[PDB]
Amino acid sequence: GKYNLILSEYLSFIYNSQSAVQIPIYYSSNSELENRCIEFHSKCLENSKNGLSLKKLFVEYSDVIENATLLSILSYSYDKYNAVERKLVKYAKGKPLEADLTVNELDYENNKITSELFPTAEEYTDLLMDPAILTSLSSNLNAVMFWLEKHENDVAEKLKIYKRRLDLFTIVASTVNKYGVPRHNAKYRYEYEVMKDKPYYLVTWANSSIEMLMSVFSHEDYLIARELIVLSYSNRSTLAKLVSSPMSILVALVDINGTFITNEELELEFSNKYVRAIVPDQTFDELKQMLDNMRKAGLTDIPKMIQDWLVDCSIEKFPLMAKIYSWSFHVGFRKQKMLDAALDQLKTEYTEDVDDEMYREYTMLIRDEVVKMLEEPVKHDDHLLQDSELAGLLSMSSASNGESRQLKFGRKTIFSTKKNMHVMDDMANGRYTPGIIPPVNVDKPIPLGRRDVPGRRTRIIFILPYEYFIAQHAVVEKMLIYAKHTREYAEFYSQSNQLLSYGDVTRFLSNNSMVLYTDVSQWDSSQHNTQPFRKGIIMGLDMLANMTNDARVIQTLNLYKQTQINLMDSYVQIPDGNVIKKIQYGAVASGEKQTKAANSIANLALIKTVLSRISNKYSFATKIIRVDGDDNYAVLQFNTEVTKQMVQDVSNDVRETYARMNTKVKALVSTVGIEIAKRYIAGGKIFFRAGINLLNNEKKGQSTQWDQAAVLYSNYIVNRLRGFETDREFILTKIMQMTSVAITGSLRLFPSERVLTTNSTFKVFDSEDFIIEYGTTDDEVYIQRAFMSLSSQKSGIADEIAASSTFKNYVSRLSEQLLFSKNNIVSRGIALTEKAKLNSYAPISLEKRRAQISALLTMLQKPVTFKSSKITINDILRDIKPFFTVNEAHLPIQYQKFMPTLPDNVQYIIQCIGSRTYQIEDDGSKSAISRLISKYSVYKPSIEELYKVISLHENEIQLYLISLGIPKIDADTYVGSKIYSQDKYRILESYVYNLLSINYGCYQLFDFNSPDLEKLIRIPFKGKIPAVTFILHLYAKLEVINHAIKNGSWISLFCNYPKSEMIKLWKKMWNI
Amino acid sequence: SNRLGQLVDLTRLLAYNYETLMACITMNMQHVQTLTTEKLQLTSVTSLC
Amino acid sequence: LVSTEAQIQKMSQDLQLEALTIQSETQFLTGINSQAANDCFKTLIAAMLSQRTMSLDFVTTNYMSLISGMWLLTVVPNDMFIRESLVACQLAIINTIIY
Amino acid sequence: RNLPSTARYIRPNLLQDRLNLHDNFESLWDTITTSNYILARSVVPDLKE
Amino acid sequence: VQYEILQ
RNA sequence: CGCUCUCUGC
RNA sequence: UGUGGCAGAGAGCG
Repeated sequence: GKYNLILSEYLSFIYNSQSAVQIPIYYSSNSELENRCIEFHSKCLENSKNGLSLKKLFVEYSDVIENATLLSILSYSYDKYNAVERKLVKYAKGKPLEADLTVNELDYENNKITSELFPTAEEYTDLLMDPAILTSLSSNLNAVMFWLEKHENDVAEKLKIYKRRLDLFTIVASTVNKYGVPRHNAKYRYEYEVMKDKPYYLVTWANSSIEMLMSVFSHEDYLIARELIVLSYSNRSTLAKLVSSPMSILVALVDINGTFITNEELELEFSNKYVRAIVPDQTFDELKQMLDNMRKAGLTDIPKMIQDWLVDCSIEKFPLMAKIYSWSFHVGFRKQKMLDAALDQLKTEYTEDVDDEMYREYTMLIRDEVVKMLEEPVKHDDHLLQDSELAGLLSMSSASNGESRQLKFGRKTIFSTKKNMHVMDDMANGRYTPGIIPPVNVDKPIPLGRRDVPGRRTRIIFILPYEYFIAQHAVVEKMLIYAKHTREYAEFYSQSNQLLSYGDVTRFLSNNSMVLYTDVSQWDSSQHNTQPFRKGIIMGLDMLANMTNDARVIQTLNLYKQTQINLMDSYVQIPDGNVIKKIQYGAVASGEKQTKAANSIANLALIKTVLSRISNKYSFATKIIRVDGDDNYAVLQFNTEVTKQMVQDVSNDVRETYARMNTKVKALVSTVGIEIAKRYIAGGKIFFRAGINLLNNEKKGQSTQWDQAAVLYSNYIVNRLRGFETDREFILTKIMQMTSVAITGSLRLFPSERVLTTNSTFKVFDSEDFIIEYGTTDDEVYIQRAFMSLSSQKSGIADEIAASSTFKNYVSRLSEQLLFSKNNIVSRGIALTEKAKLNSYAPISLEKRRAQISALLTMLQKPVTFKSSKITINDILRDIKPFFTVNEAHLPIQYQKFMPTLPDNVQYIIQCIGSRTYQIEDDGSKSAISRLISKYSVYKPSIEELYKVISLHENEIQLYLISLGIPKIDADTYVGSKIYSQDKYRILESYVYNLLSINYGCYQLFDFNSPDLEKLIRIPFKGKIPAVTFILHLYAKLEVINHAIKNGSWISLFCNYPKSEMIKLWKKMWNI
Repeated sequence: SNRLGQLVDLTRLLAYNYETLMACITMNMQHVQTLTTEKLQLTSVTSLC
Repeated sequence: LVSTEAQIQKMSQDLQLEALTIQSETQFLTGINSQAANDCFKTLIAAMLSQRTMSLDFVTTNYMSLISGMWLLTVVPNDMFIRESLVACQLAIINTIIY
Repeated sequence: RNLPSTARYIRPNLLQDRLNLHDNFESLWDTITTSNYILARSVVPDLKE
Repeated sequence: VQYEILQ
């Protein structure tokens, strides 16, 4: 309830004119007050529409000011062009900045003038520095200047923040004012004709610098920001890659004193174990060279902080490192060219000096792993291998990007890259031919996509046809669904938390063992991911083919095999001007159904093969190896105690034993820590990388101005929890500026906190961070009922595509691969399901969402609507709340910190109740009926459809099950058992279980099975209504936790809930 | 147990080369427990056997 | 020498390290390779010729290492091995295999 | 390693409590007992499985 | 229409 | 279970 | 009407 005051001050500051007028609009769920709001509205518009002073009425209608709820504020203000400079000249009295063109290796990666690199606009491209966000730099500057203006009279630590950010913003505004501000077009692009006389990389530098200086709260933050902002203006290729590299060594220097553990059964369990840090001597010399590069690039204060920290190697000063490790990735992306980014990967050194003893074992281990994965389904003759074709055609992801193509649906032309639409096209013209796999050769090389991420290389993406997916689908699904019952993969270690993705950095650590951890992200072009990998899988397929007798399965397996045959020789379309290059690349990357598990397999075989060579010089027992695609760590335990020389020699042996296979590596051995791209542990404490650029994006999505405010707030929340903290007021300023909409050149509307923070399809943020909010009042109920009525909208483009011939044909062809006695129950169902993935096509989503926003605006302008009773969640919570009773409590501190970078209130909760004892309610459609259909088919009929289908007679249900391949005897047994009344109740239990509101970012981490939280929740037991008592206890926990987060103190609760309200609520439970 | 003849062969070969290299020695080969000591990983012996 | 992958096949599949599981096991046939057989072949001969006392260093869980060590102790004498490691190997053999 | 007779080593003084701090020095014995408890917590195994 | 080649 | 977003290995 | 993906998990819509 504070946002709106900052909104008012922002409006007053930005416009400032006599002509700038401000027009509230209100609402109330109470008839009389609502009609008085209507009145107020009318009279205000009239008075505005009559050149009368508006300031007189504002006293008379005090009632609206006290009890009504705000929606929005309108604004009539004229063009007033160029006001940014007219404000900004004062905050720019320092000296501007000069680039240094002789820093980056390439020529165009320097921050030189555009015209020196792009004389013609026809060859200009903003894609090498595109912020890719529908908000301007001028917007960012306006926000910064307003913040600076309002914080112009404070005298505290706040003033030290203001002086620091003022000096930084002076450096920035000095750099911009040297030339001026670029002006956005309607699309938020920056054309050639504005950037012609300015540096090419000024905008990204500006945005990133704003993001950094808005995240300054201390002196060391100021040092970091001044030392990165002045070098990120020139260096754009060797900065985040440089400073983020030493961290991998630093983790091997932090003594553990107190630890968190994880079980095989995936539960945290703290340990007071102490572990030293047996670091060798030569890695310090490496680290010094890295700091020498750091100083040689032009960094002075931040080497000083890393060198004076090593005098003590304490863990209390250590979050600084983590802080630094996050300050590197908030400088922007290194959006270089498709060509040179591919050539970062497409440099190869293949040699006739490697072993053969290694590759043969490698091939065999891959073979064996494949057989372990595939023994059960290949043998027991599973439907999904038999019906692999249909399985892949249902699971066609509708963003999949195979080969842009000119289509026509009746009377249109479409340039879709989506493979579902391509399949719809190819079914009609007789070209659908999944058994005949296309080649990938000179006659048909592959396109590319570009994956950028700061501090690392630009990675590449294959863009394949749609036959390869269909071939790979069934086998890879059985592989995943097997190996998540098994070690060595992220599918087994993943839900949200600690006790997961790693969960065994910290069992097998002491002064007996070590751990070798290794980044393997460059190992895609390597000589060990070519021929042996493919031939190993091919051999395994031969074994598995001889391990079955049915013929569709042999066909599917032979097609997967032939896919690996064709992918063994693979060329790559890349244009360059007029001519087209195609390069020999017979190796592995993503853009495939297979890449994750197969890379994990190959790395597993590789590390298992390497690890049988250290045994020639050491005695150890391998306790654990873990592989998640392109990373790997192995722990190993010894017959004796560890030394510095053994770690060093082991590292050299690892490096040279990879060198024997012509494989580059930075071998890293340690005792307490690891480092990988996204996270790391030091001293038995998990930190994380907070490298999510807010004001600069990777690529250009398809969302609106609106939703980008929500993504930016989500990234803010994440980065804040991770450690990187930005000023929340700035984020709110951006949200209002991005939800602002131009109805004309001079009319502009601004919504309020009570529209953006309400649970709907229009939610953007929350009134109190780290807490979703619900509604006990009339008013949230009112607007939620209103907005739920409006979420359901239409798309004429979708309507005409779904009314064409190819869509009908597609449903029919899907159908005819199965039985032919259901025509109005599933064909409509499959069409309704395909509709859920036609919306991926951007113009459909844009039509629907622009229509949705227009429907919103035609009740933001004029008064509001009651929406006719359509029930939602807050209706229920409104009835649950008035039988609670609070009392002040006092919990002690008995739980350990193991995520230091969190805010102190969240940590205080962790420091008073426990971290996660994880639970499960359903691992997907478990109840009675989908685990039969998923055994005889793959089809996934929606629970709406089942809730209807069970309500029908038992005859056409019997027909429907027989139509899905099932025999008659099991249907007869199902009807005789009388389970349909049970699966009504199980399905409605599953409907209440669909409430996903346990995992938003702060509820993600808290343990609700705690005894300390539970003794506060004194709700007596009634019985025979499990859903209600479940949700009541859950909701009471959420009340306690949210009060704790927002206020720190604790409370107890009590709900002597009447039986009458249990029953009155029971019918609204299992609806909506 | 099923590497029987192979280990017979190994033992004869090993002993043969030992005696034929013993013959090319001139200093008395005397038995002492030295200060430091060569390590021997039995996995290497399993690799040999 | 014998191709390694054959021995890996029959050892791994008949011993069946994978299906024990009663640990956080992560078992695997640690070193069976070439460029260790000849390492041993040099080590043994050179130590017996030089009268260089050599020690043993193992992990008792890998009982195959001890099954090969018993061959070693059979053919190679016992006064060549330092008494502590020899005794340890014999004691692991007795407490694990024989009794 | 075999260690020679040229070598030496110093023995600690492991003479038992001459003071009887478990007889009415309760403030010190509380700290001592707490210290040994927390040390023992760092070496008791975690229930790994 | 035009292409380039590498091996 | 169908789609957008968050990052994740790519 | 000019186009940047595979799978893991967490939210928001059916």
